[PDB]
Amino acid sequence: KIVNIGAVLSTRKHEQMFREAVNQANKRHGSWKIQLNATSVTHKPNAIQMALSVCEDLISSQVYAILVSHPPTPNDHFTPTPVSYTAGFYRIPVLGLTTRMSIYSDKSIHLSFLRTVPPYSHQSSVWFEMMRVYSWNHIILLVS
Amino acid sequence: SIGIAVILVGTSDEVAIKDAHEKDDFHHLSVVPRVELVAMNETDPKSIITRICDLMSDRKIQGVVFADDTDQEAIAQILDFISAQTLTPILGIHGGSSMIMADKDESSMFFQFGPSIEQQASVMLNIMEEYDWYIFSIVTTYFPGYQDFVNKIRSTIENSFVGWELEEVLLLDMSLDDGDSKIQNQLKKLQSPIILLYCTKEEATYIFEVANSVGLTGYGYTWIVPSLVAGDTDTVPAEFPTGLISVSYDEWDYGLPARVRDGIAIITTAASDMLSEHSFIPEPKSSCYNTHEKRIYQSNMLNRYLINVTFEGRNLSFSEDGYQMHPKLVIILLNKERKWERVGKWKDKSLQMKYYVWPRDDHLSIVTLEEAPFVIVESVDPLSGTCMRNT
Amino acid sequence: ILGLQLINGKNESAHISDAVGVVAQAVHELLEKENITDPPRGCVGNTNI
Repeated sequence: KIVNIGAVLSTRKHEQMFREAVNQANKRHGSWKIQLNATSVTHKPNAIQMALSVCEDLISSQVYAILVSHPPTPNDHFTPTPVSYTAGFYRIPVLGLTTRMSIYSDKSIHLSFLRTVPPYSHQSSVWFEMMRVYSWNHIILLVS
Repeated sequence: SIGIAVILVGTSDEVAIKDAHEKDDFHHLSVVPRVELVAMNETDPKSIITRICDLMSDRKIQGVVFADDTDQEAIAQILDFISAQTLTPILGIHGGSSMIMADKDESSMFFQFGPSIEQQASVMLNIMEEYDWYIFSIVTTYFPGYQDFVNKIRSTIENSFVGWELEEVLLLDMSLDDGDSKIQNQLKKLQSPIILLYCTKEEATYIFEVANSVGLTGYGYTWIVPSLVAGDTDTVPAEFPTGLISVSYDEWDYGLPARVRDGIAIITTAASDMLSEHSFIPEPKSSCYNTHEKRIYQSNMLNRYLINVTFEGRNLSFSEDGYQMHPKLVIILLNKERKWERVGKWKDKSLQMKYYVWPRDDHLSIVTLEEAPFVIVESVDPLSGTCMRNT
Repeated sequence: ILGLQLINGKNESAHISDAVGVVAQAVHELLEKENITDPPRGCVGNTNI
């Protein structure tokens, strides 16, 4: 049967290779009745445009995996919040791509979440490996 | 002016409710209460996103009262996005909108019916003293809202003149499969006669199964559950043991038309204070299109002027968490059969138990007398509630 | 000022290529048990979990 995978990306010109990218992996999987097909929707930087294009297109496509991209603005976090909101009650599996914030990391809400990129919060653990070797026994702290 | 449209979903009789809407004696201020009656089914999210935003754009609608009658686990947060999107005041009355929420956005203003999470820690602590229930334990797992609740209970223990009995804290994992061998052994470590649990009936059906498997509920074990565990009195999976005692929001003593009329009253009386001093009302865009760029007129005044709201002489202040913090709680005990029956009530931060001794050898009786050097009787100290430690 | 960076965190082409690859074999592992039912069509009809 035809298998569709959800995706949330903008710049359909860039998404053209994504149709081919999944096509390259289409012949790789050993499934006999599952055939992955690209199913992506335009990322509109506003919640109103997506207020009428969720149930009609996304869920109706029987998509099992969802990919969420980032907005063109480097400093923004309002793009991936509704995608995980509509895929949590139906519990549709999702897979993040540009996961830089820590909103979906407390496990209180939207438990089904995958991060292919560590958020900003993970930089503290790897920070040990520099302070301890480079002396600096006594350290001050500043935070916003 | 202002206008409020009610959103009634479920099985009820809106004919009687609609009569009380146009019966307010509001001659003090020109509220001009616009009344609209909506009653339909919106279980699927598809209809919600296509009908809700059209209602608020009818004529400058700035008030919504919404209720259900079911126990769905996803009812409340479907409107959290709308509250996050638009500053329209939306209040949850019944149904799935009677839940406690862990974290809310600063722009997602919302009011929910039900006591706060920390308020559930101030009800069972007052009743465990009366019936000599001085020993307790806590079992729970990874849940959205357990981290803050466990901090409050242990905070009140230290600042007291009387010791308290605690027998470990259990946080057994439930997400991992094949956990039967990892729960029965840990359940054996629990030996306190009174054990408190914090779970959810949908996922706690396995909790009673393993608990009743080892059978540590024979004669001296009594289970206390919060409001959300029971969910509904009628909904009984026939798994609880005989004699379960619970505390939950009152529904028998608080009828349907009383709560719905309070929601419209709270919003309407909130705008009266704003016009009392500033004599102005913000006028944002009344449309569900490009609301992000049309939110210039911030409604911060309404959020900061809600604490001084009273109805019928009773304070109903709402904090930033959207809770009244002084609701009516009912002490309700499951009967011999699978029937939930009220026993006590909570009011004026006081407890009025109908009985004195919990219903029924290791529990004997003694009779003593006052003697000079052997048995000394002294009165109870009022500062600590109880009398004194070591007596 | 001492800066830092994490490699392979900005190549969106590499992330999606690995994302489909890891789930392609996970699909093979998925079809090995019972109670494997397709999600209901649409969202209006679906009311349960």
